[PDB]
Amino acid sequence: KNYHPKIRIITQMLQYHNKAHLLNIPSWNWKEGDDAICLAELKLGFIAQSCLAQGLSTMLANLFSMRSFIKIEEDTWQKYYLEGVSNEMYTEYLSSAFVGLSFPTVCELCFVKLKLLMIAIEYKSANRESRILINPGNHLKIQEGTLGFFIASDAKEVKRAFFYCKACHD
Amino acid sequence: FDDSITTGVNIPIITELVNDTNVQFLDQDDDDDPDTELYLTQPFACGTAFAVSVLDSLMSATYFNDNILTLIRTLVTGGATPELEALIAEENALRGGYSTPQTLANRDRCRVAQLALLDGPFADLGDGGCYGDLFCKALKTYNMLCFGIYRLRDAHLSTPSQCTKRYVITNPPYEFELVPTDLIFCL
Amino acid sequence: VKKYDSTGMFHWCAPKEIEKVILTRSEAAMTVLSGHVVVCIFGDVSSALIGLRNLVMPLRASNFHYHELKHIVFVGSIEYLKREWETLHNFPKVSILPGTPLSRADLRAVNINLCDMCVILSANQNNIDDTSLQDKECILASLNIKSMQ
Repeated sequence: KNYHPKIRIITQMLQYHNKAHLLNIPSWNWKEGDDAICLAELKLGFIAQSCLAQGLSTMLANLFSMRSFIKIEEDTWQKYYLEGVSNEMYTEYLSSAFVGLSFPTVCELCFVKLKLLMIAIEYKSANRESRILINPGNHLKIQEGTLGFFIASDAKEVKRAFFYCKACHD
Repeated sequence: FDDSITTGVNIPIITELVNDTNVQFLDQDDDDDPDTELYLTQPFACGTAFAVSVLDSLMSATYFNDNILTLIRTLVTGGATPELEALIAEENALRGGYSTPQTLANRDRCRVAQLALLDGPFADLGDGGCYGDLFCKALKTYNMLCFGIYRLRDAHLSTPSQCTKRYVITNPPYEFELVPTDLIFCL
Repeated sequence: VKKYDSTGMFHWCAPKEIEKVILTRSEAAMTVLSGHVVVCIFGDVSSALIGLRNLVMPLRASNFHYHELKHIVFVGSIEYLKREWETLHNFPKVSILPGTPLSRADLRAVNINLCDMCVILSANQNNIDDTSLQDKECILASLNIKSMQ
């Protein structure tokens, strides 16, 4: 960051207590892409979620890997599994048609119509303080400019949320 | 164990592994030569063996989409706002407050748990109903996302046994007939 | 009674045993420290002595008055400073705070915003692994203090 203080960097850490030192560098802006990956926070977090619902250590660890979609035919516990190993988290901006709708109406309109599962939104409370909200209830409505966190098998199908309107796509 | 094995093998455990070839040794039902890679094995597919090396693919996935490491950080640490991560960085461990009614709005964002299709108002759909009916009615009535089934290994009629090993399937379609032995990943 | 170290060239006191000068994070908060010196020692029980006799002694010269002498606070491991204290115990106005000089709790407990100098010393093993990766604990401590508010 001395040599070029605009570059995006991505760092693996080994402890959690000393990824606070990366805040002290003045060029380090995590809002621009400088995200450090802690390994003792995510390993002991995926295990701590499996104490709540067993399987989330491999529910999540298949959602960020480009898995080789081979097709098994005769087997039964591996055929149902490998159809669920090609699903990945993609982001796409919501279209203008969703504005004003509540969150549970949107996920219904994404899964019934688009055949996309939508897990979370990015609520613009502030442009410098934008929280990320997994599955809110009826308290929220979709703003123009909330980012849609999807789960899909293809990068093509996730673009169809930006093209949802009540004229021809519906 | 006493009856007053109870589960014995069916105690649910999870194991971190330093290596990845050692995933063969956790179960006695494996068919795994030492090049069947780590996502295909049974102890990883059932969710009982979390090696660290499946997080080496995360920084390739973080580079292509920036909001990918921030979606699994929250979901997983629970809280972990940077306003809270700074306060842990300041002096010590956590510090207590006196529960003002806006910090009590920080509660009840999302619980993460799984529940069964053996009782409740879902068993009428959880015996023969399509999964796409189950997902729509949970948001419509109870407002929770059904994002995965924790399928038992021998739900297919394969000489019914006491194998309680359940594997994980992620986001099944509007189709995909249920079995009453299933468990549902909800929020 | 009289403490001016018979040469007549530095300052002197009674030989303090080490427990009298130890502070904690709550004790040094009540101690008003201003215009003082915070020395950050990165040490170990096994690392070599840097000889803090040579640091305190020019700051205890007889050329200054006892109401002027700057209070010295060492921030480091006590397992290092148990070794050092035999060479320091006749000097006035010296406190030791246990704790690493990377926790900001220990740097706020000594009120580092009011100090006259924050000396950061690498008392550790030197030439451990590389050339440039030697003083990495001294760079992170200086980046730590320049980022506090």
